[PDB]
Amino acid sequence: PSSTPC
Amino acid sequence: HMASMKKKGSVVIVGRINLSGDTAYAQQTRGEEGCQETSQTGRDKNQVEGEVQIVSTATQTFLATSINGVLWTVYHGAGTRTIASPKGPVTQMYTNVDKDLVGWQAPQGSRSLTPCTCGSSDLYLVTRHADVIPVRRRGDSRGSLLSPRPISYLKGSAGGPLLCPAGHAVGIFRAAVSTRGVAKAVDFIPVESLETTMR
Ligand SMILES: [Zn+2]
Repeated sequence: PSSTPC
Repeated sequence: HMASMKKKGSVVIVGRINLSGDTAYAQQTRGEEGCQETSQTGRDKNQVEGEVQIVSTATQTFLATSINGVLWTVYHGAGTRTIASPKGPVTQMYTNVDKDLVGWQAPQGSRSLTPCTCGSSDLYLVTRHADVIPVRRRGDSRGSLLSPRPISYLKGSAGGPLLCPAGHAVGIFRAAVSTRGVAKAVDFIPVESLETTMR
């Protein structure tokens, strides 16, 4: 992981 | 309930990332009070310039990039909102939640980037603070940062461009890929996906 909309 | 139902405001252009010269830098063109007013009316008489705009809603500030006469940004920032313009609110021309993509007709005064046809993998990401970060393309929608950064560094850059060495648009930045707060990669919307949307 992981992911995060910016 | 109906009489008091509120409307979401328009997205408002509040600045730009100036790429016109030797040095990339952020310029602010509207402060918070003017932004709040303009979001309400949808009427923005400011002159637009450049390829990369800094845009705001009531809750977020992010980027939007002109490519082929469309001002593109992320759905997760803009939702289905109109954008403020000299003539009043302008409705989205494209909306695609699955792609995390929205577009409006490019404002008069803006300049558009051209979609990349180079088919090459050495790229550059422009951030909301006007940093130009090298990114090696790792797939259709991903690239790795040559130098990792904390995710805070990329917050608010969604909607900005990834560029080829010749300065064509390769994609629109969507989201950081992070581990324990550190971004080593970036997810983006490839320009070919925008081109399909357009045609
Ligand atoms: Zn190119």
